[PDB]
Amino acid sequence: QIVLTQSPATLSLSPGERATLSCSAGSSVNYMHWFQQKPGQAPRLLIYSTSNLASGVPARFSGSGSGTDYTLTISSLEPEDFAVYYCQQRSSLPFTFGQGTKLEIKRTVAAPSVFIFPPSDEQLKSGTASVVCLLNNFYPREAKVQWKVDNALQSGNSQESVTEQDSKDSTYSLSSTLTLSKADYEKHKVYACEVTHQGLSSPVTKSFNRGE
Amino acid sequence: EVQLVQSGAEVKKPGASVKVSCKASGYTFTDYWIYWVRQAPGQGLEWMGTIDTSDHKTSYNQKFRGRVTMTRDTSTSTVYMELSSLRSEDTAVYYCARDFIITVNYPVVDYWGQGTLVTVSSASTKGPSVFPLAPSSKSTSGGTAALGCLVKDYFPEPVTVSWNSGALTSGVHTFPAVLQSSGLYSLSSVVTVPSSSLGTQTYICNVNHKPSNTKVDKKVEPKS
Repeated sequence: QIVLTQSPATLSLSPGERATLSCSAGSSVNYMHWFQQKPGQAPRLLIYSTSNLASGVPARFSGSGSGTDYTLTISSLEPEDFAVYYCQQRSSLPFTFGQGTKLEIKRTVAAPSVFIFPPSDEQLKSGTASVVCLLNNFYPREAKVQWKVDNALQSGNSQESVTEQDSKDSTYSLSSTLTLSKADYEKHKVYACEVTHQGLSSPVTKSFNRGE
Repeated sequence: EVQLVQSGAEVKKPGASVKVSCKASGYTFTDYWIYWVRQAPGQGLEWMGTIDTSDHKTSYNQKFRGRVTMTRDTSTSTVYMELSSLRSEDTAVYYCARDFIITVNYPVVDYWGQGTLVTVSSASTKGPSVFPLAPSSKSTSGGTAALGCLVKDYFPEPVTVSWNSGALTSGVHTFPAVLQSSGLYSLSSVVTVPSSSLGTQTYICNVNHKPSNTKVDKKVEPKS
């Protein structure tokens, strides 16, 4: 029931730079542990009791702090250091974790490549229509995808999925899927996805007319 | 070599129980407590409790309200975590970990199991439908186009997707599955190709959903 608040939520840095990660406890604790986690892997202990390095952890990792305020510092970042980091207290039961800081790779701004896909005739036969808007290989992660159907803004009937940051070009890719019944789909003409992103001087709109 | 090896993925209905094993080897089993942590998809870490492997003492996170029971078998060097009266929000990867004592003469050596996925759902096993994400017929002498396949309405995870039997890999993005309101999963896999050869190059997405023994190869090409 001790709440651990980590900051920042996301930290964007290049290899060779120095990362500073913060963990604030809601009430005082005697020490803080730190764990690293990469996608698809178990957490791994890095620092225990505030400043001690677990076996095999390289010296560029160091921890400090006292009371309610703790810090993990990672100097001269290596590509293998980009990951999610969690602090954990074990001074009061139940043991609790912070919500995590994502340390991601900063790179130059990369505009998305945007595509729209109408539903297939095969799917339509089954009674549903999925419309997909694809944003390929963009940086930074922040991106707005807005669906319009005959100029009506769509809300609540789309789902987004995003890849992990690419290990080779450090970009993200995103899919947004708008799902309609066939009945609703055949009642409208213009299907449009509008994408807002830092790499786009103005938003990019991809659209199609049903049955054209 | 120290190893913590967990049992395989589980799929359960709400109200059932699950019992996950954590098999330890390569060190003195009774010298370390074992603890458990879970992680719901896309979420953070939650501590569940810990067990003393020597005398069976335990402590749990009281948020689980007596639904978690940890046990141990010294004859087999195995710790078990049972979670009862399952609910859909218990869907998570469950990890066992070897505990550590911070006052030791040497650096802590940290060890974790590989994790066990537990899916809690009333849904039944179902193979996916595979639909084309067709590229625009619009072509240019040196431009590119995206195409893909939509792998829709399957349960449980996972599905695998490759392109051209694994020959096409660069620029493929296979997105994380989303759980739909229906309780079924959906995902897309896409690839970027030259627009000039869309009529003569074949692009096939190879979909495999082992839980339903469903294998589908889908050709994707411009419409009309």
